[PDB]
Amino acid sequence: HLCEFIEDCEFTVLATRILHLLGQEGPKTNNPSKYIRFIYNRVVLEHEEVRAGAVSALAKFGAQNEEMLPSILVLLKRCVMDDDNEVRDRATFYLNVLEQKQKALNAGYILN
Amino acid sequence: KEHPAHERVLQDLVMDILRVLSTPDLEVRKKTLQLALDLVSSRNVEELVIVLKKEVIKTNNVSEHEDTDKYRQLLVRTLHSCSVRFPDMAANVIPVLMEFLSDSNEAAAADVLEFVREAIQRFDNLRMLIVEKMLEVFHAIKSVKIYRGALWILGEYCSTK
Repeated sequence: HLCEFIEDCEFTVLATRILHLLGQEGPKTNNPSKYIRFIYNRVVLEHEEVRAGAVSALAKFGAQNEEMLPSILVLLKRCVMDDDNEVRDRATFYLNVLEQKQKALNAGYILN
Repeated sequence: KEHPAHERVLQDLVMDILRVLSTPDLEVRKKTLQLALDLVSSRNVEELVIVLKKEVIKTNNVSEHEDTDKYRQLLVRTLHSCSVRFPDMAANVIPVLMEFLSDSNEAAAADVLEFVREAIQRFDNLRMLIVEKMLEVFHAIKSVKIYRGALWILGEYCSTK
C-alpha cells in the first residue's frame, strides 16, 4: 500500500524519512522481486536525489543479500548506470568506491 | 546554396545584411543564424567574430530581452558548432566572462555543455586561465548554479597544489 500510494500520494519529504528506515531493513524481510520492483520505481523519479536513496538503502541490503541476491547484486550495479555528471559521478563514485574496496570488505566498513 | 560551387564572397556579404537585424524580429533573426552559420569554413570568421563581439556588446546595452534572449541561446549554438571545427580564440574567453555576468539556468546548461565538451577537448591551456577566471568569478559569486558548478570543477581538479 505504502509503496503504491506514495507513488501517487507524492511528497518527496516522506520519502526521505522512509528511505532512511528502509535503508536499514532490506533482506531480513525478503520478497525480493517486488522489493526490487519497487526500488527501481523509486529511483524512476527524477531527482538525482530521489534516485540516490535507492542506492544508499541498498548498502545494508546488498551486503546482506537475499533469496537470490549476491551474484546478481554484483550484476545489477552494472546493469543500472548513469551519467548526468554529478549524477554521473554518483554512479561512478559508488562504483569507484566499490572499485576501491573488496566488495565484501567494502560492505563491512561502509555499512557501519 | 546548392550552388555548391558556392562562392566565397557571398557568404561574406551576409554580415551587412545582418547588420539590419539589429532592428530586431528574432524569429527572422533566428532564421538568419542558422543560415549564417553555414558558410563559414572557420573563416570569414574573425571579422565576424569581432562583429559578434560587437553584437555582444550590443547585446549588453541596457536590454529588456524578451526575444533576443532566445537569439542568444541560439547564437551560442550556432557559435558552438563553429568552434568545434575551429581553433578559436580570445573571443571565447569572453563568453566565459560573459556567462559570469548573466543569471539564468539555460546558459549554465550550455556552459555545462561546454564543461562536458571541453572535458573531451583538452588542449588545455586556456582552461587553466579560465579556471582562474572562474576562480575569480566564483569568488565573486554564489547560487545553486554556481554551487553545482563547483562540484564538477572540483571533481575535475589539477595543480596549484
